[PDB]
Amino acid sequence: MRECISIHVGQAGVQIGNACWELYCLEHGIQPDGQMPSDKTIGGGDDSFNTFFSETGAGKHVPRAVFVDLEPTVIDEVRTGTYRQLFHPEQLITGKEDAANNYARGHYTIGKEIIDLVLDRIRKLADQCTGLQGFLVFHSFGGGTGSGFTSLLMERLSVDYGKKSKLEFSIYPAPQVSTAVVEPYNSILTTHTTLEHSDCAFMVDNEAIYDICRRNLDIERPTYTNLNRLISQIVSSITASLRFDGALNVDLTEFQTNLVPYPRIHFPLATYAPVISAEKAYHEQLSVAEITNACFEPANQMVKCDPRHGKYMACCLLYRGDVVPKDVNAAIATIKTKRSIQFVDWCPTGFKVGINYQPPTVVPGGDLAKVQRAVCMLSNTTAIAEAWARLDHKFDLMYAKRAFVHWYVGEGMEEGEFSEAREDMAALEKDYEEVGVDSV
Amino acid sequence: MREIVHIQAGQCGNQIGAKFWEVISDEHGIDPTGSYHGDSDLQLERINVYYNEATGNKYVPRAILVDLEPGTMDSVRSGPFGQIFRPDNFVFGQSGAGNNWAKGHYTEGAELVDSVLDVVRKESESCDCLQGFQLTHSLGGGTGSGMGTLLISKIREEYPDRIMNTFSVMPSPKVSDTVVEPYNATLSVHQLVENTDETYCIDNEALYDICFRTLKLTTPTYGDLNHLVSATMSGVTTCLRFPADLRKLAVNMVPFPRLHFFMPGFAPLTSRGSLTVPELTQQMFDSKNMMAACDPRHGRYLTVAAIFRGRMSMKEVDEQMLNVQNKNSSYFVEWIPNNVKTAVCDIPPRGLKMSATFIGNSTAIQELFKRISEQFTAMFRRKAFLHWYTGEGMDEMEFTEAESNMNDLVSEYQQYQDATAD
Amino acid sequence: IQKAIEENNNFIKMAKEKLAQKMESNKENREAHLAAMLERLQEKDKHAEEVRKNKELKE
Ligand SMILES: Nc1nc2c(ncn2[C@@H]2O[C@H](COP(=O)(O)OP(=O)(O)OP(=O)(O)O)[C@@H](O)[C@H]2O)c(=O)[nH]1
Ligand SMILES: Nc1nc2c(ncn2[C@@H]2O[C@H](COP(=O)(O)OP(=O)(O)O)[C@@H](O)[C@H]2O)c(=O)[nH]1
Ligand SMILES: COC(=O)Nc1nc2ccc(C(=O)c3ccccc3)cc2[nH]1
Ligand SMILES: [Ca+2]
Ligand SMILES: [Cl-]
Ligand SMILES: [Mg+2]
Ligand SMILES: [Mg+2]
Repeated sequence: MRECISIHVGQAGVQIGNACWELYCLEHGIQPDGQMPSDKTIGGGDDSFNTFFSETGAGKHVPRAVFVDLEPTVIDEVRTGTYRQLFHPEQLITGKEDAANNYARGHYTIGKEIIDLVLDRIRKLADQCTGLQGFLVFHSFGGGTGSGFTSLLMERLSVDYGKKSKLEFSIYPAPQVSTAVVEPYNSILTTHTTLEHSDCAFMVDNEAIYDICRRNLDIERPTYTNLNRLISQIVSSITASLRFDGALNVDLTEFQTNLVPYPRIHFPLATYAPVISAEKAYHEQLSVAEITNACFEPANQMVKCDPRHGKYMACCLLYRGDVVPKDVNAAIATIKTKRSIQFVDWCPTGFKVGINYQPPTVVPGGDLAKVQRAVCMLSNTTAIAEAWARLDHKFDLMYAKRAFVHWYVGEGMEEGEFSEAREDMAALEKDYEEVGVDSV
Repeated sequence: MREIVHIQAGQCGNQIGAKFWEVISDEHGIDPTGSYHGDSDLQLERINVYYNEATGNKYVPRAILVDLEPGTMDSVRSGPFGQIFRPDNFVFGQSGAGNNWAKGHYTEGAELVDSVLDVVRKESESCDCLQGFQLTHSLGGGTGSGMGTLLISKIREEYPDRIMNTFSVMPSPKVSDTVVEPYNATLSVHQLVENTDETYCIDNEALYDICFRTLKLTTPTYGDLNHLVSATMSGVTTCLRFPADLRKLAVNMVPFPRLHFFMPGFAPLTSRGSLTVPELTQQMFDSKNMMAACDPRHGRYLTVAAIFRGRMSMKEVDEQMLNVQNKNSSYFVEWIPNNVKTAVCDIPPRGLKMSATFIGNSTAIQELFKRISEQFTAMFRRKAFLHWYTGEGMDEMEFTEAESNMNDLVSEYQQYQDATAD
Repeated sequence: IQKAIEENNNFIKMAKEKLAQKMESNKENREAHLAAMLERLQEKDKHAEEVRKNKELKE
């Protein structure tokens, strides 16, 4: 009951998915072969971890997940990796020619050749569900598959599953770890076409994750492996409420009620702490007050922006580990006296708190230190519009000269889709300003 | 998985083509018999891109050797690695082109083009997923320039959704005394502007100047010029051969379909008489290290790709690439954000611990086309040597069309050089 | 509740149609782009016949 299906699209979506499911398995005691000794109900069950894992008669715990990429090299590493026995072969779907960082090829030319098979494989996952809650879609903004095929999939999922909830984990492009120049185009195109079909989207700025890995984990030149292990921890904090249960546990859907005041304003700002190396965590216990204070340090945000220059519409705190309300309330009271936390005048100012007692895990050989307690803040702030502004401005610079547009037109798109998508973004930026204005 | 089909046409095309296969065969651990005897599995991971796995686990270049004379191709079969090439992939005639573009594009080459396509189809149909084609040729000759551009136009008819790349050798008075080379080059550029996705401008003027001024060779040979071409082609194809496809790479380098002519660069370039990451970066942005006789500081960069090879600090590479950009910001167009991208491959070339290969889409390339146009108009306004071409059936208009199309290419490069963000 | 069913069905309908129109408009545009490319290449082939014919006459 309350199953969630994860869909990982393109390289970034697939590789981040690999990190998430590895971490999930460790948190739940699932082995690389899908066996879970602690699970005494074989072949089924209604436990909390069954929201993300199905069970076969042979005791294998199978992710409720589909991996999709338009070329095979990234998913092949799953087919032959350590957790290869975790997935049935039909959960891993590949073409042979990718979208070449072209939204048009991912949404049209190449994507239309595989979209039917993908939906068929998702249906088979849905049919195993007794009360499907929704989908979690992982993808980059910048890739041609992550952008173009994701939009196509989201549009098709609205048709096949009505308004069943669809959440995104979206990788916002950063030049430090990208070798593509047309990513601003793909980002605006996919954001425009997906905006109506997504109920809530957590953007992850690769530059923010890049900086956190360098500053807090002392990694000289972070790789995707480094970024993804950190991203998996935030994703885990966000989905922990669905996979574990407890008296103080608050369901993610209940947080969403507070985070989305209007359908289009559905982009929460995530902030995670503590990110600390083993060398610094040694003889170092970070308290509830210390990790909570870290949530309001902008350097720990998942998206580069300044919330001090915006207004809050919601503040949620998702704790996990050794945390009790008494200390949370004390920490919050302290922060309210020392921080620039301004709410819009039409929204209450209380912070919404959930606690999952299961402590966080770390993957062996990683750089993150294992801690007794962590926290993910989910805030709805107008400051996240700064991320749209930076991306829209790069879009405008290239589109004024029509740079690279021929690649998209050559695959069937029209200039009208570019201007139509950019106008939708301009209205979104406008929407974020309007919500921050004081009432009459 | 992602196969490339290589073609080499004419004397030059076959010469540098053979050198290319010599160099990459060595890098992948393939001997002149086609057998693998390397020492790392990274050499075989993407060997399918350029080689077919044959019976007996021998690797055969996916290469097609073309010429209207058997002379050069006979040397290939006799030279080193002459036996790895598939014998049926030799498509030669006896007529010859006489350094006449018309003979290669229209007369002698048209009679042979069908037999060349027969080999292209048999190679292509054996590909799990064909990326596209790369052609090696010169633009001053007759076969490589005339029949090469014809092969491109006819391959595009059967494979219109595949990338077409060329390594085109531009003519220079410093290397060949033949007089009609500006005609053959201008007629070829007219074709390449329309039917290729990427063209590396391998400028003989720049190759000679490097061998003479830098490498200190009083009398550079074609072998000396080709050692530069071999090292360049190895560099630009490194990311394809060792662990993105031709299309993704063209997407990030070609902002406008006609402006797909690249300035190649390489570092280090040192003589036999007598290296840091900062020095590598500084050198590859120096005009002296460009394989095209153009000064990048006389124009602006639309896009740049740079690949470093060898064991080095990625952090230091990141710092120095940001360093050279900020100190040369004026030479990078503002309206294409983040237009300089960098890649690293742990496997260095032969005989070097570290190297860097530079791929620049610079408006300064107009200097190269301006030079060809000047030589062209200096002969066409007199109508000199035109009977070689009208004799094959061409009309003066086709010379006037090719001329004004290249002059348009120049003015198009100048347009975006002068464009600003605000 | 009827209004809720009608709004959800109308959202599903308009999305299905919006997509069907986008995918057909894109098919036509891509097919036209490739047809124009080849038509230019056939025109060159015809021009090559004229060149080879113009040679024959001179003989
Ligand atoms: N955080 C993170 N970002 C990634 C990862 N892989 C790729 N990206 C980012 O995603 C963008 C490129 O998109 P990709 O996902 O690689 O491309 P794709 O979705 O496979 O689409 P195509 O390859 O063009 O068909 C760049 O901005 C990368 O920095 C990853 O593993 N982790
Ligand atoms: N770098 C280099 N240039 C060459 C070579 N052979 C010919 N060229 C150049 O190519 C032009 C002559 O074209 P060529 O290929 O010989 O005519 P083709 O055999 O009919 O294609 C001249 O401008 C030469 O400078 C070579 O081996 N190396
Ligand atoms: C046979 O013809 C080709 O090889 N075509 C071709 N186009 C290319 C464009 C870029 C690169 C790179 O090395 C690179 C370096 C840094 C960032 C991104 C890419 C390599 C290419 N090869
Ligand atoms: Ca069970
Ligand atoms: Cl598959
Ligand atoms: Mg990809
Ligand atoms: Mg010759």
